[PDB]
Order: sequence, then C-alpha cells, then structure tokens
Amino acid sequence: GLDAVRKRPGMYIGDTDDGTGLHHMVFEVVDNAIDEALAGHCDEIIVTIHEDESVSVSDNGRGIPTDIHPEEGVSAAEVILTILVGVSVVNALSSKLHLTIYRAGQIHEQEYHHGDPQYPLRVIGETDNTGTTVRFWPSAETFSQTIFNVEILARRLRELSFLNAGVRIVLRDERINLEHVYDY
Ligand SMILES: Cc1[nH]c(C(=O)Nc2nc3c(O[C@@H](C)c4ccccc4)cc(C(=O)O)cc3s2)c(Cl)c1Cl
Ligand SMILES: [Ca+2]
Repeated sequence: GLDAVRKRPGMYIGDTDDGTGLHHMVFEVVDNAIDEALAGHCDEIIVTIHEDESVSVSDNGRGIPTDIHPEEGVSAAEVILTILVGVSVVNALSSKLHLTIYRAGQIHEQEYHHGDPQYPLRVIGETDNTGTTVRFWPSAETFSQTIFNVEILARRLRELSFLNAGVRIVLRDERINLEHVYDY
C-alpha cells in the first residue's frame, strides 16, 4: 500500500523539509544492513554519496530472498520493496531505486520509479558473493531539499560502528573524494 506513503510521506519518513526525513531514507536502508550484521551474516557495509547526489548502501549479508512469494506471485525482494518504517517507504519516496542481490551463486537486479517496478527481478550474472546493494534517488516532489550531508551520515555511521563492533562501515562522498572507515 505505497499510495498512502506517496500521498502523506511525513507520516512514514518524518519531516520532508528540515533534512531529518531525507537522512532517515539512508538510515532506514543502513538499518536493514545492520540487522544482517546483528544476525551474524554481514561484517562490511559501504555507504556512498554519488556525484549525482544518489546514495548506495552495500552489505555482504545473505542477500534479500529472490524466490517467488506464493501469496504475491512476484520475487520476495519485490514484495519487501513494494508492500508496506520498511525499505518499501524509501522505495515509495525515491524517483528511482536500483536493487542488486548477490545470492545462491547469482546476481539479481530490479529497478523502480516512485516504487513501481520497471521489470520483474532478473538474473544478470554469476557471483561467489552474497549481499544486497540499494541505490536510491530521493524524490524532489516529496523532499524540498534532496542533498545528503556527509557530516549527518558520518555521525550516525560512527554510532552504528560503536554499537556493532564486528562491522566495518565505509563512508564514501564522491562529491569531495572523501572515504572514512568506521571499525570498532
Ligand atoms: C541493504 C539491505 N539489506 C537487506 C537485507 O539483507 N535484508 C534481508 N532480509 C532477509 C530475510 O528476511 C526477509 C524475508 C524480510 C525482510 C524484511 C521484512 C520481512 C522479511 C530473509 C533472508 C533469508 O531467509 O535468507 C535473508 C535476508 S537479507 C535489506 Cl532489506 C536492505 Cl534494504
Ligand atoms: Ca565536487
């Protein structure tokens, strides 16, 4: 039910003007990667602010399940990204979101626009790795400001590194060629 989110985003992501809601978009995706670390599946998270102002979060966890969900008739990954904070809220309020999954020897991908899948999750190659990459462009129709602040992200990643000592958290800002490694 992502229509309701796109109609009243403040109720799901918080303040869409003061920068708190915008950065909550990144935090929600990072929190999913952190949950993979808490369960003992993930020990590296890479958070990138791209030149195009998009943000990528890569983990080396199990990868979001790709098998069809019987109740929905689509990949589990699509059900997680499209049905109702939940990464589906990030998807709903993103002009574009690109999902890559490394799982069971295969690379899977899906792209969305305002949370609508452009095509069903598809196999695009082979991999010896496991994990999830989410890259998203926050919607300017939802957020009055869309530029991520490296200092706001860094402070939260420092906290998460402290609270999750076994996880190597890499922060990259391509706009200023910054890389910081947080690892307790
Ligand atoms: C950056 C990033 N990483 C992840 C990420 O790794 N999530 C994973 N979730 C699972 C998992 O729960 C699924 C079925 C589930 C997720 C949400 C709500 C209800 C259900 C099950 C399994 C499994 O059984 O193997 C694996 C994973 S990995 C997300 Cl989401 C984002 Cl965003
Ligand atoms: Ca620059």
